[PDB]
Amino acid sequence: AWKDCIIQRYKDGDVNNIYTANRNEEITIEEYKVFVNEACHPYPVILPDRSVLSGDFTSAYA
Amino acid sequence: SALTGQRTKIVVKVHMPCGKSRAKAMALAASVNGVDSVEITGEDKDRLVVVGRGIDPVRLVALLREKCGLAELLMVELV
Repeated sequence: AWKDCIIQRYKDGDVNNIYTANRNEEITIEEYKVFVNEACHPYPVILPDRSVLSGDFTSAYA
Repeated sequence: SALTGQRTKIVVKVHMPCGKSRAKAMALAASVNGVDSVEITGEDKDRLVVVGRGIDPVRLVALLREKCGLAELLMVELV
Protein backbone atom coordinates (compact mmCIF):
# COMPACT_ATOMS: atom_id res chain seq x y z
CA ALA A 1 0.00 0.00 0.00
CA TRP A 2 1.42 3.31 -1.20
CA LYS A 3 -1.09 5.85 0.19
CA ASP A 4 -2.48 6.23 3.71
CA CYS A 5 -6.21 5.70 3.05
CA ILE A 6 -8.75 3.64 1.14
CA ILE A 7 -12.10 5.29 0.33
CA GLN A 8 -15.00 2.96 -0.43
CA ARG A 9 -17.99 4.16 -2.46
CA TYR A 10 -21.37 2.50 -1.87
CA LYS A 11 -23.83 2.72 -4.75
CA ASP A 12 -27.17 0.89 -4.89
CA GLY A 13 -26.24 -1.45 -2.05
CA ASP A 14 -22.70 -2.50 -3.03
CA VAL A 15 -19.11 -1.25 -3.08
CA ASN A 16 -18.01 -1.35 -6.71
CA ASN A 17 -15.54 1.57 -6.47
CA ILE A 18 -12.60 2.31 -4.15
CA TYR A 19 -10.14 5.24 -4.24
CA THR A 20 -6.71 5.80 -2.70
CA ALA A 21 -5.86 8.99 -0.79
CA ASN A 22 -3.37 10.42 1.67
CA ARG A 23 -4.38 12.15 4.88
CA ASN A 24 -5.56 15.74 4.25
CA GLU A 25 -5.64 15.19 0.49
CA GLU A 26 -8.32 16.54 -1.82
CA ILE A 27 -9.20 13.99 -4.50
CA THR A 28 -11.86 13.78 -7.18
CA ILE A 29 -14.44 11.01 -7.40
CA GLU A 30 -16.13 11.33 -10.80
CA GLU A 31 -16.54 15.12 -11.11
CA TYR A 32 -16.90 15.65 -7.33
CA LYS A 33 -14.31 17.16 -5.00
CA VAL A 34 -13.64 15.08 -1.89
CA PHE A 35 -11.53 15.99 1.14
CA VAL A 36 -9.98 13.10 3.08
CA ASN A 37 -9.03 14.35 6.54
CA GLU A 38 -6.29 13.25 8.98
CA ALA A 39 -8.32 10.22 10.14
CA CYS A 40 -8.85 9.05 6.53
CA HIS A 41 -12.54 10.13 6.66
CA PRO A 42 -13.98 11.49 3.39
CA TYR A 43 -16.17 14.56 2.95
CA PRO A 44 -18.76 14.97 1.76
CA VAL A 45 -20.09 11.65 3.09
CA ILE A 46 -23.08 11.71 0.71
CA LEU A 47 -22.10 12.63 -2.84
CA PRO A 48 -24.57 14.56 -5.04
CA ASP A 49 -25.54 11.30 -6.81
CA ARG A 50 -26.41 9.90 -3.32
CA SER A 51 -23.56 7.41 -3.29
CA VAL A 52 -21.97 7.13 0.16
CA LEU A 53 -18.27 7.38 1.01
CA SER A 54 -16.45 5.55 3.79
CA GLY A 55 -12.74 5.72 4.54
CA ASP A 56 -10.07 4.02 6.62
CA PHE A 57 -6.33 3.54 6.90
CA THR A 58 -4.97 0.75 4.76
CA SER A 59 -3.97 -2.47 6.49
CA ALA A 60 -0.35 -1.42 5.74
CA TYR A 61 -0.72 1.16 8.59
CA ALA A 62 -1.20 4.95 8.63
CA SER B 1 8.81 0.51 -15.94
CA ALA B 2 7.02 0.70 -19.32
CA LEU B 3 4.17 2.95 -18.10
CA THR B 4 6.22 5.39 -15.99
CA GLY B 5 4.58 8.82 -16.03
CA GLN B 6 1.58 7.66 -18.10
CA ARG B 7 -2.05 7.66 -16.96
CA THR B 8 -3.32 4.13 -17.73
CA LYS B 9 -6.53 2.17 -17.42
CA ILE B 10 -5.72 -1.51 -16.79
CA VAL B 11 -8.37 -4.24 -17.03
CA VAL B 12 -7.79 -7.55 -15.19
CA LYS B 13 -10.11 -10.56 -15.10
CA VAL B 14 -9.93 -11.95 -11.54
CA HIS B 15 -11.55 -14.95 -9.84
CA MET B 16 -13.87 -13.21 -7.32
CA PRO B 17 -17.04 -15.30 -6.98
CA CYS B 18 -18.52 -13.43 -3.97
CA GLY B 19 -18.63 -10.04 -2.28
CA LYS B 20 -15.89 -10.94 0.21
CA SER B 21 -13.41 -11.88 -2.50
CA ARG B 22 -14.38 -8.82 -4.58
CA ALA B 23 -13.61 -6.53 -1.63
CA LYS B 24 -10.32 -8.35 -1.08
CA ALA B 25 -9.27 -8.14 -4.73
CA MET B 26 -10.09 -4.43 -4.99
CA ALA B 27 -8.10 -3.68 -1.84
CA LEU B 28 -5.19 -5.70 -3.26
CA ALA B 29 -5.18 -3.78 -6.53
CA ALA B 30 -5.47 -0.51 -4.60
CA SER B 31 -2.27 -1.34 -2.70
CA VAL B 32 -0.14 -1.32 -5.87
CA ASN B 33 2.01 1.77 -6.29
CA GLY B 34 0.39 4.37 -8.54
CA VAL B 35 -3.19 3.10 -8.29
CA ASP B 36 -5.76 5.88 -7.86
CA SER B 37 -9.06 3.98 -8.26
CA VAL B 38 -10.41 0.46 -8.73
CA GLU B 39 -13.80 -0.47 -10.15
CA ILE B 40 -15.63 -3.80 -10.45
CA THR B 41 -17.27 -4.32 -13.87
CA GLY B 42 -18.78 -6.97 -16.15
CA GLU B 43 -22.20 -8.58 -15.96
CA ASP B 44 -20.55 -11.33 -13.88
CA LYS B 45 -18.63 -8.78 -11.74
CA ASP B 46 -15.37 -10.51 -12.69
CA ARG B 47 -13.19 -7.62 -13.99
CA LEU B 48 -11.19 -5.00 -12.11
CA VAL B 49 -10.65 -1.65 -13.82
CA VAL B 50 -7.53 -0.14 -12.25
CA VAL B 51 -6.69 3.50 -13.00
CA GLY B 52 -3.57 5.40 -12.04
CA ARG B 53 -0.19 6.71 -13.14
CA GLY B 54 3.10 4.83 -13.25
CA ILE B 55 1.43 1.48 -12.51
CA ASP B 56 3.57 -1.66 -12.85
CA PRO B 57 1.18 -4.08 -14.56
CA VAL B 58 3.48 -7.07 -13.94
CA ARG B 59 3.33 -6.54 -10.17
CA LEU B 60 -0.43 -5.93 -10.25
CA VAL B 61 -1.26 -9.19 -12.03
CA ALA B 62 1.29 -11.21 -10.05
CA LEU B 63 -0.26 -10.08 -6.76
CA LEU B 64 -3.85 -10.70 -7.87
CA ARG B 65 -2.87 -14.12 -9.19
CA GLU B 66 -1.15 -15.19 -5.95
CA LYS B 67 -4.07 -14.23 -3.68
CA CYS B 68 -7.04 -15.15 -5.92
CA GLY B 69 -5.56 -17.97 -8.01
CA LEU B 70 -6.64 -16.79 -11.48
CA ALA B 71 -6.02 -13.30 -12.82
CA GLU B 72 -5.46 -12.37 -16.44
CA LEU B 73 -4.51 -9.02 -17.94
CA LEU B 74 -7.05 -8.09 -20.61
CA MET B 75 -5.75 -4.70 -21.72
CA VAL B 76 -3.71 -1.63 -20.87
CA GLU B 77 -4.87 1.67 -22.33
CA LEU B 78 -4.21 5.42 -22.06
CA VAL B 79 -6.53 8.14 -20.82
